[PDB]
Amino acid sequence: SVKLAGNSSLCPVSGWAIYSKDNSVRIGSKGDVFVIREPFISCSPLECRTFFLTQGALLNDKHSNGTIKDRSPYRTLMSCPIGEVPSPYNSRFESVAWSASACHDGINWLTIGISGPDNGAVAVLKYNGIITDTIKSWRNNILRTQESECACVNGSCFTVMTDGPSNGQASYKIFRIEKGKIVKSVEMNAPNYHYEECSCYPDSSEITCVCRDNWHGSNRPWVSFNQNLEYQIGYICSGIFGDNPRPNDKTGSCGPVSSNGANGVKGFSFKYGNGVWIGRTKSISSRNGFEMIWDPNGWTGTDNNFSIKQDIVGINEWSGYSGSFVQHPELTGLDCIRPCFWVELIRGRPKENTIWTSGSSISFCGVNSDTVGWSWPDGAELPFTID
Amino acid sequence: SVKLAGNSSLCPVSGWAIYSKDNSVRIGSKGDVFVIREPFISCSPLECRTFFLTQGALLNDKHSNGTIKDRSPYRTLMSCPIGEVPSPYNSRFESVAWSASACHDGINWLTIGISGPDNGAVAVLKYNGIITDTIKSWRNNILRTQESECACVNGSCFTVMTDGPSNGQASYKIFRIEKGKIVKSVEMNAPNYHYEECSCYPDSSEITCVCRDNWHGSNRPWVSFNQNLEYQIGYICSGIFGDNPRPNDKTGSCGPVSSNGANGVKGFSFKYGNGVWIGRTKSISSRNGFEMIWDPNGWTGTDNNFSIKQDIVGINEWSGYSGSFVQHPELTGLDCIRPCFWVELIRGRPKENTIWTSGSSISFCGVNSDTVGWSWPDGAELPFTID
Amino acid sequence: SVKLAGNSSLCPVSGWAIYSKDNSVRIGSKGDVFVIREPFISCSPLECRTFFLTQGALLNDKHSNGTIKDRSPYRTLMSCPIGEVPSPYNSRFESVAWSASACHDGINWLTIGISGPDNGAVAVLKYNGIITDTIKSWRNNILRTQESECACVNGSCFTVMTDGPSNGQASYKIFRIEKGKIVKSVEMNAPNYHYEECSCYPDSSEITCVCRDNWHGSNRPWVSFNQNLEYQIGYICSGIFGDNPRPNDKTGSCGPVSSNGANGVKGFSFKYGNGVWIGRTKSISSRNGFEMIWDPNGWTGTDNNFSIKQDIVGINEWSGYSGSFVQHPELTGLDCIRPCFWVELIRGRPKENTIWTSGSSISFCGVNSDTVGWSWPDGAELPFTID
Amino acid sequence: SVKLAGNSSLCPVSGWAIYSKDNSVRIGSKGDVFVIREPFISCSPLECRTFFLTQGALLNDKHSNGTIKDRSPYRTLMSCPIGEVPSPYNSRFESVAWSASACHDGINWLTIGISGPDNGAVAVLKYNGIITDTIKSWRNNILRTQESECACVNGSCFTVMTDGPSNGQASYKIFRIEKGKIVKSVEMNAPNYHYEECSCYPDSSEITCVCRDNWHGSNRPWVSFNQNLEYQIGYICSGIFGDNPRPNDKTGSCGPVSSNGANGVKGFSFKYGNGVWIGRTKSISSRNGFEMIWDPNGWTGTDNNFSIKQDIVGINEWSGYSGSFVQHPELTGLDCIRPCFWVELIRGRPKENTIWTSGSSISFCGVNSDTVGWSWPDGAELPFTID
Ligand SMILES: *[C@@H]1O[C@H](CO)[C@@H](O[C@@H]2O[C@H](CO)[C@@H](O[C@@H]3O[C@H](CO)[C@@H](O)[C@H](O[C@H]4O[C@H](CO)[C@@H](O)[C@H](O)[C@@H]4O)[C@@H]3O)[C@H](O)[C@H]2NC(C)=O)[C@H](O)[C@H]1NC(C)=O
Ligand SMILES: *[C@@H]1O[C@H](CO)[C@@H](O[C@@H]2O[C@H](CO)[C@@H](O[C@@H]3O[C@H](CO)[C@@H](O)[C@H](O[C@H]4O[C@H](CO)[C@@H](O)[C@H](O)[C@@H]4O)[C@@H]3O)[C@H](O)[C@H]2NC(C)=O)[C@H](O)[C@H]1NC(C)=O
Ligand SMILES: CCC(CC)O[C@@H]1C=C(C(=O)O)C[C@H](N)[C@H]1NC(C)=O
Ligand SMILES: CCC(CC)O[C@@H]1C=C(C(=O)O)C[C@H](N)[C@H]1NC(C)=O
Ligand SMILES: CCC(CC)O[C@@H]1C=C(C(=O)O)C[C@H](N)[C@H]1NC(C)=O
Ligand SMILES: CCC(CC)O[C@@H]1C=C(C(=O)O)C[C@H](N)[C@H]1NC(C)=O
Ligand SMILES: *[C@@H]1O[C@H](CO)[C@@H](O)[C@H](O)[C@H]1NC(C)=O
Ligand SMILES: *[C@@H]1O[C@H](CO)[C@@H](O)[C@H](O)[C@H]1NC(C)=O
Ligand SMILES: *[C@@H]1O[C@H](CO)[C@@H](O)[C@H](O)[C@H]1NC(C)=O
Ligand SMILES: *[C@@H]1O[C@H](CO)[C@@H](O)[C@H](O)[C@H]1NC(C)=O
Ligand SMILES: *[C@@H]1O[C@H](CO)[C@@H](O)[C@H](O)[C@H]1NC(C)=O
Ligand SMILES: *[C@@H]1O[C@H](CO)[C@@H](O)[C@H](O)[C@H]1NC(C)=O
Ligand SMILES: *[C@@H]1O[C@H](CO)[C@@H](O)[C@H](O)[C@H]1NC(C)=O
Ligand SMILES: *[C@@H]1O[C@H](CO)[C@@H](O)[C@H](O)[C@H]1NC(C)=O
Ligand SMILES: [Ca+2]
Ligand SMILES: [Ca+2]
Ligand SMILES: [Ca+2]
Ligand SMILES: [Ca+2]
Ligand SMILES: [Ca+2]
Ligand SMILES: [Ca+2]
Ligand SMILES: [Ca+2]
Ligand SMILES: [Ca+2]
Ligand SMILES: [Ca+2]
Repeated sequence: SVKLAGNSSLCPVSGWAIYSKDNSVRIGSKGDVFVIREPFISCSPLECRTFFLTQGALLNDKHSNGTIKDRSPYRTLMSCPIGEVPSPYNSRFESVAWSASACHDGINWLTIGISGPDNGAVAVLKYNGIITDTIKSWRNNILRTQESECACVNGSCFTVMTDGPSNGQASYKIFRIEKGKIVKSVEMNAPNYHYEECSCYPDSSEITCVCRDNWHGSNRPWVSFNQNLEYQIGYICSGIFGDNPRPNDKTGSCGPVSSNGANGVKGFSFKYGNGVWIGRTKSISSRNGFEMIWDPNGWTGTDNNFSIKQDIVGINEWSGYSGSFVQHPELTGLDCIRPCFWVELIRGRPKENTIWTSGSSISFCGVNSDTVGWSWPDGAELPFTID
Repeated sequence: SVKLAGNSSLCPVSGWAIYSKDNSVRIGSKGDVFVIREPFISCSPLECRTFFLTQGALLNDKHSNGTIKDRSPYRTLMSCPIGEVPSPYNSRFESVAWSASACHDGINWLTIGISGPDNGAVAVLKYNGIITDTIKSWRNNILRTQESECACVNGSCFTVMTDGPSNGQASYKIFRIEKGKIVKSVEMNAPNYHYEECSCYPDSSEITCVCRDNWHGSNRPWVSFNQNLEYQIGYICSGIFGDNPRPNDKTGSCGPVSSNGANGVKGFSFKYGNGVWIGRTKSISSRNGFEMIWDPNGWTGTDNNFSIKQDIVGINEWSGYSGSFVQHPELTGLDCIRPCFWVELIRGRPKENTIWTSGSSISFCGVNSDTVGWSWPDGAELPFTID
Repeated sequence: SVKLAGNSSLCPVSGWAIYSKDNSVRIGSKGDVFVIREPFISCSPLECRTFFLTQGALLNDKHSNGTIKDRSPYRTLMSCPIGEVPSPYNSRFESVAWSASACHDGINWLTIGISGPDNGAVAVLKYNGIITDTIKSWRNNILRTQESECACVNGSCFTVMTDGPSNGQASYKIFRIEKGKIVKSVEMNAPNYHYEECSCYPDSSEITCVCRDNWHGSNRPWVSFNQNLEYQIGYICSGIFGDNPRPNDKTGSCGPVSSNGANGVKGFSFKYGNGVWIGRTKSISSRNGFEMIWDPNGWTGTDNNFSIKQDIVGINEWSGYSGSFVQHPELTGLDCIRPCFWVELIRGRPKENTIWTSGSSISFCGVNSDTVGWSWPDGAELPFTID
Repeated sequence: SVKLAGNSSLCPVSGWAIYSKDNSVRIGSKGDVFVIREPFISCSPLECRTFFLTQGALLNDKHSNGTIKDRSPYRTLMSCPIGEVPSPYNSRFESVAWSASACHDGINWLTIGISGPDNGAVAVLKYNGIITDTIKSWRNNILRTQESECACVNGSCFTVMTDGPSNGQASYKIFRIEKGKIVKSVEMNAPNYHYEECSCYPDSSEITCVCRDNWHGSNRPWVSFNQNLEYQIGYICSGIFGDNPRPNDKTGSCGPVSSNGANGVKGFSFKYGNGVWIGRTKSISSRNGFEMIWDPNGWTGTDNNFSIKQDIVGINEWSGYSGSFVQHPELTGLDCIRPCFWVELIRGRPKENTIWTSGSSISFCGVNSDTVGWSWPDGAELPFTID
């Protein structure tokens, strides 16, 4: 076993090839499948796994009642091989958690699981399944983290956590973790910024995170930093707004776009020079549809012009959270870090007449060969027998 | 790990010994078993696996509704150990696909999964579960492939794909793939020929494929080629017609036999000099029964005489697709490549009054010791509780 | 990996310690558990597994209907770790079979599975899951075998098969198998003897089998042989009759005991000099209860006196088949071959008012430390919801 | 593989971080989950496992009827990865048992499973799944053991067993076990003491056990011993009484506290010099709630003052058994033995109107970083559909 270098650049990509689809909700109609949300993908040098937050209950069972609720003592972080349904019969237990992150440094898995009360939550860090550290809420207001993979470079892994209001100024910290131990942290000096649920990836020995402004921005905030946690911050400038909800496309801003800025959804983007690959819902008002857009000057430019659009989920179909994940050369044999992404397909409450809320997933990887747009939706027929 | 040589000849065989039976549909009446079709077997130097195209749903669940449908965003290629039922709890995810192929080169698994719209489908190639290449539809008319194992020789794997009409002249291409990367391809110059769903096997460093003419041939077309993709084409001459539907046996043709030539079923045959082992349905008009026939001059001779017939499935029982698979000396310890075959036993629509369509499987391997004919049918009692 | 020596003697034992219990029928009431019969245990140098003949159906499902039937194309030999329920989710597929045997030579598993028509059945032999040989019925009357583990000595494995009437003189053959290949066989010259379902074990480089006389013997026939298949035959002389049905205990015979001699049940015994450990039902008329009896001169003596009796299953509880299995020094680290045994607990038809027949299992190993008698019955409550 | 040294001291700890939660009962409402009680955790140098005593039945099935019953022939010791639900599809079979213990010596698993009649029960010892020894009841009155992990030091493992009345003076023995073989035992000379269900852990090459006085003590008895079984005995002196039921906290005793002394619950404590970490229910009269208390002089001091209290389960929630388990440096890479604990959350009879009784589990590990109290209850809604 050797630790991931993380020193190569992102692979340039022209399109996205479908990588996985689990059909979790369809199968859970009869099969024993966990009620889950906040799924994400992360890979080791050997395999890729789907991580997810269970509700400690199964689909089509009475205990799925009220699962629109975000935090409870019953939620646990678990994982299974990519593309398989999250079942009690194929899932590895990771941590007790209602907010989480995970990543592999080349040697072992790091998992971060936050549980406990809203006014004093504690993140439990595990390395190879052994508790190695903890960090407790510093603002006493729902300590929370990525809900996607952390990023590793030369034996160090990095994540971002938030503590404070979800509708106003909060506090944001970056962490450097080695063998499950926090070796350094810094609080971001980001007045008037809002960071939630960051999607972080490694690129040329540094980390880039694209996050969610739940306070007053319909474009996405970003933070980038080196291994010493020296950071820069900003917002994606493109007039192709990335959050949901959001305004119709027009002239963007390199600061938070106030129009339709409140609320949001976890998302991601990949930076290539001044350009950006943007993943976003198709609807401006609800979590419906999904598309990938290549905007060659969208990181720093404010116009609403773009070069490529690829359909992922039809506008009449439910989507939800999305996040980045990468495949290192140690896994692929390539000379660059390959960008991939996943999409959570949320079914149930609040928009559908069920007693439960749960999601399935799809994932794609970036390639330079031919690709095609389509719609790969959840496909479940609601309501269920339980309702 | 070492590459399969694929340079020895096919083992001569006098009969077929039963190798596996999964009873998938019988078990799916209660258990959690995928709705599937287009199953096939492929082996590594260590194990044999059953691959299959799920419908992203389980038997006896409402989501099995309308699974007579061939192509959808929900279909996925998965695999499980041979003889086991295809379940969410024992199946490995391979690819998102409504048409597929797979094979092992001695080092890693190659999988090919085609998804996307009918007018621009994309084949995604994976090597050891990592995307290594893609190929997009070139005729914009349902890019499709074998639905059985590809064939590997000295580190190169080979497959055939079709694009264009299924009821007239189409386009057929042969591919050479190394470590999941397409290194060469050629379009077959085959006017008045039709190739669908090829069953390909290695033999003395070259590849032989026996396929399905869905246009105007009740005998089977074949294509053989060396590692450089230098090919030959023809039709099996035997008056023992191999396709379904077909006419009663009589004088055959070395070209397409037009009588009952439209439509068909995936099948296979093994060539031994001028002779051929033919696997076929027992019924000339429907997918019922199965039998193996040895015809000592059937590859090139047009008479309807044969030497050996072995019963596999009774004529009053449902059958379906069939395909070849081989076991290499690297797996068996033999000095030749052993021929085996599988049969898909289709239940449900359109011939049965259910809301669903699904199949189970049986498989056999060629031996020179004593064997016996019998009937090993699906055995499920329809309809089910869901209907 | 090294082949088992099989050259040491049986470990002397004073009693039997419970080793496993699967509770299959109890669990199958809700869980997905195969309908099975004819289970048996066999061990490798690393683990012990339960082999069994499925009916290609699950408990409490309609396809369990009529499973009193012995032979069908749907029956398959499968295996799982000892003590676990036989489920589609934890069972390895072995062979298509309605009669079977299996054993490990120290290097790989040998399995023997008989399927096909009653008038021409074929035994398929597999070594490490690869077909290595076949043997076809020679009397055209239900070729059949042990339904328990074969016996291995220095790289050779041995079994017994029967072909012919089950109610009169039949034909019995011994086989020597190396790496799945039959290298020698001999037909036993046994006029007026009847051998069915032999329980065979290795002891001092030779094989001893205790079997079932279904024709006209209420005591058990035996056959012993060396690696060259030079054999001796006889019947257990003890007045403690071992079969079921049988007469009340009295003066025995070294030939077949005609009284209540027709019919029978698979059983076993362990020979120690002139002494014998006898496992048998508690009832003389039905498959109820089970007990182990140490009879210090019972192999050759005809009296009905014994020294030790240990209860295994209460007389008011269902039992069924029983068989021997051994643990070699290569597995245990002992300087002798340890004797163990299993008992099949049959539930359902014909004695119970259900539509199905299925069994669970218990097993015990011989020790020289303290033990105790008790009753470890199936424990299921019949009928089931399916009936 | 190398033997665990067990020669380092316990890691000092300031609080407890949550390690696992299985949600077994919630999931068993639909999924196939064993009815269990008496769960416990034990680790090897590679992984941690949950052991448990099944009732040979699944939740929400009719065979769960009457599972308040403690001892039957159907109960089995099985294990699964920590945090996973105990299911037939993910559980390893260990032994037939209605009382049990297990631990890993660094090389292999030792399991101890007691079954048989109340008047002559037999403990079966297995090393790497092979029977290595047995010990039979010496008082003919329910031979019984820890219901938690045994303790290993330098290749020797240690446990405590009890035989005799559970409501008066009984007999208590300490055992030293090497490779599954009992090499030494001693009967504790403990007049007026009562020992049940000991929680034992290694510390500086010696063993410390904290147990349950079911006769006449509301504080917990303890026994400590070296590898030669030279022992000391006493009771925890703290006025913070550890058993359930118990009186309100007040002046304690270094002998058995008679007030509310009859009956009790399995529990644990960790000794640090004169101090003690006490785990106990929150209710003084029933198995409700759970908390960890640090009492700096509680081992030898009788006052009712303490320094730290951490909530684990709310007082309005069901708890049950609790036990210690440790993680050795060979597993963690630390320079000390890390203390952890588990809690059984019992649902059903006798306090709830169901036909069944079963439990789920949570576990925590000691750390010196920040922690938080909360409530992590079972969370199931009773009754179930079966009742
Ligand atoms: C998922 O959760 C939902 C929400 O809880 C749940 O729907 C609810 O079911 C309960 C129980 O049937 C309903 O509660 C009843 O409401 C009526 C008025 O509509 C009251 O009169 C009832 O109270 C009477 O009866 C009680 C019990 O005998 C007495 O204790 C009480 O004093 C009264 O006599 C009772 O409260 C509730 O109305 C619904 N809510 C909604 C929005 O439908 C649903 O059943 C859950 N689904 C599953 C599968 O668990
Ligand atoms: C397990 O198998 C058993 C045995 O087959 C099965 O019990 C049987 O169920 C069938 C179907 O209900 C019964 O068959 C009927 O018998 C009656 C006389 O009792 C006949 O009148 C019926 O025939 C009429 O209806 C048919 C269908 O419409 C017509 O085709 C026919 O011409 C007549 O009009 C019919 O044959 C049978 O009586 C029972 N047998 C016993 C012994 O109970 C059971 O249902 C199976 N269980 C499961 C779970 O599958
Ligand atoms: C508490 C702030 C946070 C970010 C805005 O809220 C989230 C919004 C979510 C959503 O918009 O779907 C669901 C989340 N599981 C949640 N996180 C937690 C810890 O509750
Ligand atoms: C589209 C042409 C093709 C070959 C004739 O049709 C097939 C016939 C099939 C059939 O005759 O059963 C079902 C197939 N799954 C299918 N392949 C795809 C891709 O839909
Ligand atoms: C056919 C002869 C044979 C031995 C008497 O009958 C058996 C009796 C059995 C029994 O007495 O329970 C059930 C068996 N599964 C069976 N074997 C086969 C192959 O059918
Ligand atoms: C027989 C004495 C013993 C300890 C007091 O009783 C126990 C109390 C238990 C309890 O208080 O919950 C349940 C146990 N499973 C049990 N142990 C056995 C073996 O039946
Ligand atoms: C990337 O990391 C590897 C491994 O340490 C190193 O050998 C290599 O020089 C680095 N590549 C570049 C371009 O710096
Ligand atoms: C087949 O390939 C093997 C491995 O390269 C080689 O050793 C052998 O000579 C070849 N056999 C023939 C007949 O060419
Ligand atoms: C099957 O599909 C048809 C067409 O939509 C629908 O009417 C019917 O309700 C479906 N059946 C089930 C059981 O869902
Ligand atoms: C097999 O492939 C290797 C690598 O390309 C090549 O060197 C060798 O000649 C090939 N063997 C044969 C028999 O063609
Ligand atoms: C048993 O077999 C072993 C392994 O071959 C051999 O070394 C040994 O001598 C044999 N033991 C006896 C008692 O013959
Ligand atoms: C503990 O045991 C290890 C392994 O034998 C040994 O190296 C070490 O010296 C011991 N530690 C102490 C403090 O005795
Ligand atoms: C539970 O056991 C009692 C006593 O035998 C019995 O009356 C009742 O029917 C059982 N309940 C179920 C659901 O089996
Ligand atoms: C550990 O056990 C070994 C083998 O018995 C022994 O030689 C050694 O002295 C022991 N170590 C300690 C620290 O006692
Ligand atoms: Ca926003
Ligand atoms: Ca732009
Ligand atoms: Ca089920
Ligand atoms: Ca045709
Ligand atoms: Ca011919
Ligand atoms: Ca008889
Ligand atoms: Ca005698
Ligand atoms: Ca007490
Ligand atoms: Ca104190």
